[PDB]
Amino acid sequence: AVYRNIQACKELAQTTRTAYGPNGMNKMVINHLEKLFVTNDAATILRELEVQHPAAKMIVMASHMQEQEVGDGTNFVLVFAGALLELAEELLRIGLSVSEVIEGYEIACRKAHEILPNLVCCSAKNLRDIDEVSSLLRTSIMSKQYGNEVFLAKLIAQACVSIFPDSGHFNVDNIRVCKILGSGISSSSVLHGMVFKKETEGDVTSVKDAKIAVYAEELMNFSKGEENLMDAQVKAIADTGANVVVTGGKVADMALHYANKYNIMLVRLNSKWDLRRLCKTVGATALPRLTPPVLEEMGHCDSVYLSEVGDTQVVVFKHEKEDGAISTIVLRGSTDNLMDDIERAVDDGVNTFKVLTRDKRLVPGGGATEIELAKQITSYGETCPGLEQYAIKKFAEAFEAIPRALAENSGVKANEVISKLYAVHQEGNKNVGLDIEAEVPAVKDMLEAGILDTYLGKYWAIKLATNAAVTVLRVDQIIMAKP
Amino acid sequence: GETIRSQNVMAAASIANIVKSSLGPVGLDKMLVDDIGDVTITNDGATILKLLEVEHPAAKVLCELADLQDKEVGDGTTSVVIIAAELLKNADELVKQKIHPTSVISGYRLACKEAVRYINENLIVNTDELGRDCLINAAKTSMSSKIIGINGDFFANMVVDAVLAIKYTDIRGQPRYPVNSVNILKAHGRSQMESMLISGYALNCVVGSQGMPKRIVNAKIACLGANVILTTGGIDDMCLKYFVEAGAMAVRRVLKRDLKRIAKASGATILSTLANLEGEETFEAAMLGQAEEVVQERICDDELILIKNTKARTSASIILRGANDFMCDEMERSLHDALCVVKRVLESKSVVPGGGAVEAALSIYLENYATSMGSREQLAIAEFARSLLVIPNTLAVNAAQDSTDLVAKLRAFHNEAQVNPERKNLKWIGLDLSNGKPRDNKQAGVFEPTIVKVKSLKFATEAAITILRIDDLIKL
Amino acid sequence: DSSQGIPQLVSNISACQVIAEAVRTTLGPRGMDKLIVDGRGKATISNDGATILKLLDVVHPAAKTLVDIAKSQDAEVGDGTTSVTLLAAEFLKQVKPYVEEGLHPQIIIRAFRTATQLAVNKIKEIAVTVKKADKVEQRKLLEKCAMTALSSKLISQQKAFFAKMVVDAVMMLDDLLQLKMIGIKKVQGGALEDSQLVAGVAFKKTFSYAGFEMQPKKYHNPKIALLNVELELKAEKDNAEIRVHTVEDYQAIVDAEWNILYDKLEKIHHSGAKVVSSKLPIGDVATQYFADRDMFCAGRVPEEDLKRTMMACGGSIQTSVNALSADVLGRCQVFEETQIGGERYNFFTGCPKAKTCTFILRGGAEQFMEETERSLHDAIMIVRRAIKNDSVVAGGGAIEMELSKYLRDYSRTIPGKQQLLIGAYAKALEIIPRQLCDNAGFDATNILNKLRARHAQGGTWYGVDINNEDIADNFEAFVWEPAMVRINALTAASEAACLIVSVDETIKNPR
Ligand SMILES: Nc1ncnc2c1ncn2[C@@H]1O[C@H](COP(=O)(O)OP(=O)(O)O)[C@@H](O)[C@H]1O
Repeated sequence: AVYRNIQACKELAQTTRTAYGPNGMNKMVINHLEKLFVTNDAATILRELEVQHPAAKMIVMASHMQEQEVGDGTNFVLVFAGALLELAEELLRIGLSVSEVIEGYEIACRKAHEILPNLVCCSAKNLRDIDEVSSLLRTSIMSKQYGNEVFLAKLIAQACVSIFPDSGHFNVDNIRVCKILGSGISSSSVLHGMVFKKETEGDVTSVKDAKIAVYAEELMNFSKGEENLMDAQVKAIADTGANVVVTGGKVADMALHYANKYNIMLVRLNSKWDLRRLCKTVGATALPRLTPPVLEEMGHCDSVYLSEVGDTQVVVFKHEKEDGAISTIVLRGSTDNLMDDIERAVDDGVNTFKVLTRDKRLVPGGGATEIELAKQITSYGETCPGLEQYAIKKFAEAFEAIPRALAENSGVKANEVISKLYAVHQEGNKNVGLDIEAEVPAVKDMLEAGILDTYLGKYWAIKLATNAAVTVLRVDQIIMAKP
Repeated sequence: GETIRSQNVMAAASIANIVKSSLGPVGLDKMLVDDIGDVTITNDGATILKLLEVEHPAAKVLCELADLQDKEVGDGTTSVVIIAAELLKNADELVKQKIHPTSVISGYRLACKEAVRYINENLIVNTDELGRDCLINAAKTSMSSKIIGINGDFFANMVVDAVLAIKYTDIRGQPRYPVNSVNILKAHGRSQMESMLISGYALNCVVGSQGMPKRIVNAKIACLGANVILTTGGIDDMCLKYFVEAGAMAVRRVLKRDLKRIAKASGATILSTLANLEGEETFEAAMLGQAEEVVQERICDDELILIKNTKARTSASIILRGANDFMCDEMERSLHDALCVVKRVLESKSVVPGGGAVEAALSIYLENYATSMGSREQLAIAEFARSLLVIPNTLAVNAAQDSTDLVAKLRAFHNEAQVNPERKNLKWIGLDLSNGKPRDNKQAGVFEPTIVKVKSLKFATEAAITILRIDDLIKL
Repeated sequence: DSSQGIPQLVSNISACQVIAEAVRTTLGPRGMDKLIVDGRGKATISNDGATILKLLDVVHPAAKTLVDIAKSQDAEVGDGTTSVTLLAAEFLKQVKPYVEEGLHPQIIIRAFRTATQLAVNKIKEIAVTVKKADKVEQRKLLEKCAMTALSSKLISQQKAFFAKMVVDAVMMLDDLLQLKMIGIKKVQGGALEDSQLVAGVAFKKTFSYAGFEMQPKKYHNPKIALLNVELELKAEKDNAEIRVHTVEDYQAIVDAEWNILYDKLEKIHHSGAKVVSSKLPIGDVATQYFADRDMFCAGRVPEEDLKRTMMACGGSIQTSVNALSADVLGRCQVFEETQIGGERYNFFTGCPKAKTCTFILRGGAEQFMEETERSLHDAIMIVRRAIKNDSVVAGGGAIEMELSKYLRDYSRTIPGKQQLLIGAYAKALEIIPRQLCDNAGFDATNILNKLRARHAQGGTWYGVDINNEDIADNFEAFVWEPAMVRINALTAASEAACLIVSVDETIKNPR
C-alpha cells in the first residue's frame, strides 16, 4: 500500500504545478461561505482544497512551516516534494528498499546545503533605501500579481523603510494593509501609523489624547429619558477624559451631538478585524457593554486626527513622541476579488525582507541556481560509491521539475529549456535562468534583469521539502483506528 | 442533411489522420495488417492509401483522388488528400453558420482560379545553366543529411557534371533527361578523394581471352573488320579463337541493357540475327558504332571496358574509390538520389520554390481576394486559405518542432514582401525540414515543378466539391 | 469535486456560450424580447441585457464572471452590457479548437493583451471630434441624431416634431447629464402630434376623490409639502378606539379621533404649505380643509415622483407633519392644474433646483406609449452621450469591421504564435455586426460578406443599416457612438476572456 500514497501526493502537486511562476494559471476557488474567488496563489488553494488523504497532509504541514520563519517558497514545498516521490516509484520498480532511498536523501540534503552558499552571487546593499527595496522586491511580485511590478515595488518599500532604522524590530505584524473601493491600482498610497478608511463620525479635527476607548404623555417621557441616558454615558466618558472613542457598533443621532458637546472625537469601525488591530497596537480592547468608563482598558497614542488622502476621509493614529514603527498601505481597487489578490502580494513582499533582516544573502532564480545545484549534486552522486547513487542522482532530477513547471506554464517546451540550461552551465555561465517569453525558448542572465531570490528561503524550502518526502516514505501503510 | 454531411466529414477526417504523419522525409510509418495476418510497414503515403481498405462511400472519393494524380504527375498524392480533408472540416462549419454548400463551391473554384494565377506570378525559369551556378548549392543541400557532406564541393561538382553531359532533346525540342542515368559503381582505392569522373560509359564485362589487347582505337563496333564485338547469344570457344586470328576484342554473354546503352552511346542498333531470310550477311556499315578510343581500366575484382569520346553518347561513368565498404555504399544512393533533385529541376523547365512557401504565400493573397469579391463568397474563399496552412503545420510536427511557430515565421516573411517590393523584405523563404527553421529556397535550392502544386490544388478542390455536393443518403 | 487540464477549460468555454445564447437576440434596438418568471409568477418581457442576467441567477461560477464584468460596464459607460457578454464569449469560441491542438491557455493572454492595446490605439486614430462641423448649430445636429434613434419606430412619421423635445429636454439640465433625473409620463388619449415636454416635475395624479370647483390651483410662490401621512378621516392607519363607562365621554372619543386629522392638518397651515404632494391617499374631508383654508392638495403619487420633486424644489421628504417647516418645503414660480388629455395633472415650473423634467406621451393605446418611451429614452441617450463626449466613431457595427481589418493586417506581419490568436480575436469582433442582422431579421450572410468588401476598398465609416437591408455610411447617417464606450467595453471584454482563459482548474470546498 505504498504506491497509493505516492499517487496521492502526485495529484496534489499537479494542481499547484500550473500555479507556479509568473505565467501560471489561475484557480476557481469556491469558498465554503458561499463565495467565489479567483487567484493563482498556491497557499490559498490548500486552505480551501480540503485534501483528506492523510499521506499528502505531511506535505501540507511542511508548507505550513514554510509560512513560519519565511514567507516564500510555497510552490517549492509542493513541487520539489511531489517530484521526489514521482521518481521514487521508478526506484522501487527496480526492487530497491525504502531505507536506502531515505538515507540517500538524508545525505543529499547535506550536500545541497553546502552548494547553495557557493551560488550566492549578489545580495542586498544594506542601505535602507527605497530603490534598494523596490529593486529587490520584484521577486515577491512575481507569480502573485503580474503587471504591477512598477506600482507595488515602491509602495511596499515605503512602509518598510520607516522601520529598518529600528534595527531588529521589523515585523510583518507592524504593517497592516487596508483596501478601499476605487478605480484601480494607480490610486494606491502609503501612510504611517494606523489608517482606517471609515471617516470620523464627530466633527472633531485633531486631539492628542492618549485615552482611546474602543467599544402619549408617558411615551414622550421615556423617549426623552433615553436622551438623558445617552448623555450620562458621554458624561461618564468625559469623567474619564477619553477624547477618542472608537465605536464597534451603531451610533445614535443624539450621540453625535453629545460627542461634540464634551469635545470627544467619535469614530465608527464596523469591521471586527480592524478593531482587533487596535488591541495589539495601543492596548485598547473592545468592550461589549454600552461604553464602560474603564480607564484600564484604554490605550495610549501620542496623536489622533482626521486625514483625507485619495478623496477619502481617513482617521490617523500615529506616534510622534514615541519611536513609531507602524505603517499602513492603503490600496485602491474596483473589483474586491482582484483587490484582495494584491493584498496577498503585499504580505508576500513584507515577509521577504523580514527574513533579510538577518544576514543578507540572495540567489538568482528562474532555473539558474536549481540546475547549478543539480549539476553539483550529480557530481557527488557519480563518484560516491555504494547503493546511495540511485537516490542522490534522482534527488538532482527532482530539482529539474521546478524549471519544467516554469517552462510548461509559460507555454514553452520543458525538454528544450533544460537542454539549454545545462549547456550554459556546462560552459560555466552561472546565474543563467529561463527568459519569460511565450515565443522565445532561449535563456539569459537573470542577475542582469534584477531577479534574486532569498538564500535563507531556499534553505528551509529544500529542508522541509526533503524531510516531508522522508516522512511520507517512512509510512508504507496507513491503518485506521477507532478511539 | 446537417447530420448526413457531418458523417461525410468525420469519415474523410479519419482518412487524412492515417496518412497525416506519413508525409515528408521524416514522416512516421504505419502497419498494414491485411486480412490474412501479414503486417507490412511503409513510409510513403501514396501506397498507404492504395492498400488502406475501409468501407465508406465518402472515403472512396479520396482513393480515386490519388489515382488520377498518380498517372499524370506521379508524386505528392498524399498532400492532395490532406488539403481536401481540411477544407470539408471548415466548409461544414459554414453550413453550421447557415451557409448553403452552393455558395461555398463557387467560392472555392475562384479561390482555386486565383491560386494558379498567384503561383504563375511567383514562378522561376530554368536558369543556373550558363554564367551562374548555384546548382552546386542546389545539390549541396540535397546531401546535407548524410556523411558525404564532409567533402562538399568535390561530390557536389560531380552532380552538375553528370547531369549536364547527358543532354539530348530527341522530341520536338522538349529536352528532358531520360530515366537512365550514369552508372555508379564502387571501388577500394584506399581513399575517397580518388573518385574520378569520366565522360564515357563503361561496360562491366571481361575482354575474354588474355592474349588479345585491352586497348583498341577502332571506329567500327559490331553490335549484335570490327574489333569490339558484342553478343548476348554467346560465342563458342572455337569461334573466339578466330577473333584472336582476326585481332578483335569480343565480349559474349552481355546484358541487353548494357548492350543497348552502348548502342545508344555509340549510335548503333541492336542486330538480332545475321541471316536475312535467304542467306548470311554481317550487315557492314549498317549498325556499326563510331568511336575514337576503347580501353579497359584496371578495377578491383570487376573490370570495366571503358569507351570514350563517341559520336553522341549522352552518358558518363564515375568510379567511387574508398577505404571501407561502409564509406562507399552510403555515398552511392546519396549520389544517385541527390542527382535526381536537380535532374527534374533542369528538365520540367517551369519550376517554383516549395518547402511550404507555396501554400503559405497563397494564404495571404487569397485572404485579400476574399475581401474584394464579396456577395456570399468571402467566408468560402477566406477559409480556403486556412486549409492550406495545415501542410506546413503538419510538417512542423513531423520535423519535431513547434506546430504554431514555423507556420507563423513563414507567413510574416511573405507578408513584408506584399507591403513593398524592397529588397529588405524576405522573399521566397521556405522551412528547413532537417533543422526546423526558415530557409531561403532560392539559395538553398528547394525547388518544385509547376505541375505539382497547380494540379494538387485543383484535384483537392474538385474532390471536396464532390463530397460536399452530396446531400442525400439512400439505403436499399 | 475537482477537475483540471484541457477538458476543464472546455466546461467553462461551453458554459459561457449558454449565457451569450440567452441574450444573443437582444442586441440592437429591434432585438427580440425575453420572458423570465419569478416564484410569484410575475412575467417580465424585456430585451435589456442587464435585467436578464440579474434575474437568471446562474449558479455556475464561470457564468458569474461575465455578470460582474457587465456590472462595471454601467459604471464606466452606463449601458451596453449585451455587447460585453456576447463579445466576451466570442473570444472563447474561436480559441476552442486551438486549445485542443496542444496550445497552452496562457499564450492566448499574451495575444489578447496585445490586440486589446492595439485596438484602443486604432480607435483614437479613426475617431473624429464633431463640435461645429460646417458651423451647424449643435441643437440642430443633435435633433438630426435624435430622429435616427426614432427611425423605424411608431413615431417615425412625425419624428421631426418629437426631435425638438429630445434635445431641449437635455438642454434644460445642467452640464452634468443624467438619465435618472429625466422622467417620462404617459397620458391616455391624444395623437402622436399632441405630445409635449414638461421641464418641471409632473406625476400621474390618480387622485379621484371629490373636491371639484375648489382648491384654487394658481399660486405665485407656493410651498411644496412632501408628506408620507394618510389624511383620511376614517384612515386605516390613523384611528382611535377607546372604551369608557360614561355616555357623555363617547362623544369625546370621536372628538379625540377628530383631533387626529384636524391637529395634523393644522400644522400644515402653521407651516403654510399651499401644495401637498402626498404618497398615501387623502380622504374627502381633508380635501375640503385645504379648500376652505385656501390651499391645494394632491395624494396618491408613487415614491418615484416624490424624489423627483425633492431634488427639483430643493426640499426633503418628511414622514409626519410635525417636522414640516420651510427647511423641507419647496418653492416654484408657476403652478397650475392642467387638463392635458382630459385628465387632471400637476406640474411645478420655475423651481431654483429644477434639475429634472417630464415628458408627456399621448396615444390611443398603452402599448404604443410604452415602446415610444424606450424609443424616446434611446434618442436622449444618443443626444446625451454626444454632448458629454464629442469624440465619436461610426456606430452600428461599422467600427468593429475596421478593428477586424487593423488587427488582422497587423497580425499577418507578426511572427510567432500571435497570428492565429489575434487573427481569431479579429474574427470574433465581426460577430456584433453579424448578430444585429439576425436580431433585426436581416440575412447576416449577404450583409457581412458585402460589408467587408467596402472596408478593403477603404470604407472606414460604412456599416449596417437597421432600416434598409443594405450598407450605408453610418457616420453620415448620424449613427454615432463615443470612443470611450468602445474602448472601455473592449477592455472589459478581454478582461473577462483573459480571466476565464487564465483559470485552468475548478475547485469546490465541500461544505
Ligand atoms: N519573471 C520571473 N523570472 C524568473 N523567475 C521567476 C519569475 N517569476 C517567478 N519566478 C520564480 O518562481 C519562484 C516562486 O515565486 P513566488 O510565487 O514568489 O513563491 P511561491 O511560488 O512559493 O509563491 C521564485 O523562486 C522565482 O525564481
